Amino acid sequence: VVGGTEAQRNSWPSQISLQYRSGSSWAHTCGGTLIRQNWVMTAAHCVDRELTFRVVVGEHNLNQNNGTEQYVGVQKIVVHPYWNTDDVAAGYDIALLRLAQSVTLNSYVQLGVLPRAGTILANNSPCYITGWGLTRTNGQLAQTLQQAYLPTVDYAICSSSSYWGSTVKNSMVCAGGDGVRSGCQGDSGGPLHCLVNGQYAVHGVTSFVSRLGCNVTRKPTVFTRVSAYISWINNVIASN
Amino acid sequence: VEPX
Ligand SMILES: [Ca+2]
Repeated sequence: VVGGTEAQRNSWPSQISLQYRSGSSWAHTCGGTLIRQNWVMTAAHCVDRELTFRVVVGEHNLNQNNGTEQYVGVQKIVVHPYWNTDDVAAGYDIALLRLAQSVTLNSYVQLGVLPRAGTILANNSPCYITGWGLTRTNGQLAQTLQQAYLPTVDYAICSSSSYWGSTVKNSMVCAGGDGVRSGCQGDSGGPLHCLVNGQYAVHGVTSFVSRLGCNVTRKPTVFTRVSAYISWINNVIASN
Repeated sequence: VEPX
């Protein structure tokens, strides 16, 4: 997250850190949202690599013991059948991870609230992106969870020539684009929390940013629109 | 496009 602020320890309990085994240790690669005690929602591009993944819930500082973490292996990965690694702009950048064990819920580990199917946010709706992603374009991961206020940019505007053009689809949510705040590498797969009817719900799964940089004016961060996949999500969980 |  570029241009973010450090999140409070218990502000985003559904946020998870998806890590892969690197040598004798683990490395954070993406974010995700805990949606069931044994299911995590993340981006499909996060799991394209044939790596060994683990999920960490109740995480705050990637480099120090917080006394609230729970580590669990990923038992099964279900990527959306229409996902094409060579075409992120086509959409379907979503995957569900079934955890080897069901995590324990508490103040630091909670299920993310998903929006009602088909829900579309009005332009400039209040949302926060959270993650441990790069704090600057071509920079380094944050040590502590970051959050950045990123108001949505509706489809009409986001798909205009000045913005993303045909690159963005209606199956996506755009947010930010002010040139200062944005998601960045390492935030992928994480949540876009938007306040609706007094309750924050996860409306987006961080998908992509501009090849020119993370915080680029008129190139808002693009997320997979969760409300477009409610049936798919329910179908996967019910069948696994 | 840049998957992040
Ligand atoms: Ca920690």
